[PDB]
Amino acid sequence: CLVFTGTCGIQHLERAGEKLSLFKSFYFCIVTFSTVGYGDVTPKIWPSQLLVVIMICVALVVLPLQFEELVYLWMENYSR
Amino acid sequence: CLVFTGTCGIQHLERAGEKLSLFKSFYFCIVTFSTVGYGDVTPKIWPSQLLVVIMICVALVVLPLQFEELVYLWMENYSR
Amino acid sequence: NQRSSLRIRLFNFSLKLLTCLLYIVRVLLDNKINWSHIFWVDRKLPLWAVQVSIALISFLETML
Repeated sequence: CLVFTGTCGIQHLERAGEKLSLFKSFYFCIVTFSTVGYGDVTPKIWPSQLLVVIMICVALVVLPLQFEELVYLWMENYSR
Repeated sequence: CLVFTGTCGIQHLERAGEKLSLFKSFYFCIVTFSTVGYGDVTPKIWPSQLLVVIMICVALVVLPLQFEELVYLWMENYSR
Repeated sequence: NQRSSLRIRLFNFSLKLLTCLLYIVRVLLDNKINWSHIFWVDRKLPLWAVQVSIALISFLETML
């Protein structure tokens, strides 16, 4: 759900400077949350940077809390 | 607090080579501690590199100790 | 004391907020390896005077 929100806002803002497609934006978004950091496709606008920072900040809030909640259940039968 | 210190020193040093703004520096600093590694905005000076290395070194000291201290409390009522 | 100890820490806290936030404003107005732009930097005179007064209070807070 957070992947879709990033691809929307960045691509929508990128119409002002360097028109990225959905294919090119989805590449950029999933790269930023996986924490590779290619930076071949980049935000080159005042609000585009402002969003992409917030995407990474919101990612820093979510990702570690979801991995910890998964391993919490993972620590603690015959099928039909 | 460490985010503000990086944006100060790098931007202040960057006046010698390629004048970055506070908006552009805050993008670069929060990217380096999140560990994405865009490198679209970069330090192009002898002391600017020297600081940015120390920012990442000081980040390697802090970040893992704060996450471990948080999960230490997280492991271990009715409101008014 | 519990009340008075909480006030002096609030004063030392909120003083150090001002110096950092004042540093943001002077950077917004000011504009080979150049050490001219690194150390010799024309900081604003009215915003300098407030940073000195906060420094004198916090220097005396450490003295007390």
